[PDB]
Amino acid sequence: DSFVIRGDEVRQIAPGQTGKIADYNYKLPDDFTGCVIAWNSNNLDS
Amino acid sequence: SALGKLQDVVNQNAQALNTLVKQLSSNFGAISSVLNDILSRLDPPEAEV
Repeated sequence: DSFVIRGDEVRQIAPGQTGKIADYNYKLPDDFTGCVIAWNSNNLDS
Repeated sequence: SALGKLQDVVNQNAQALNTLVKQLSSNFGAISSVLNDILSRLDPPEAEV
């Protein structure tokens, strides 16, 4: 699952988190088994 | 007390059942003994704990 997010609240991609992204955009289940990978893309997207 | 051998059976069964009910008021370390009261304020990921 690939998407672009901003550092503020980017931590919300995790099991059992609350906020605009976790509640309205992308919510992971409580028993999620996998990895979350992130990197700064300022040179490409800004 | 002449009939104590028969009265003691009633008293022991009532006392064991009474203690069994009273154990529901204990917390065992949880924030509250009422399951609905903890479930209504804490989020699922911690409410399960």
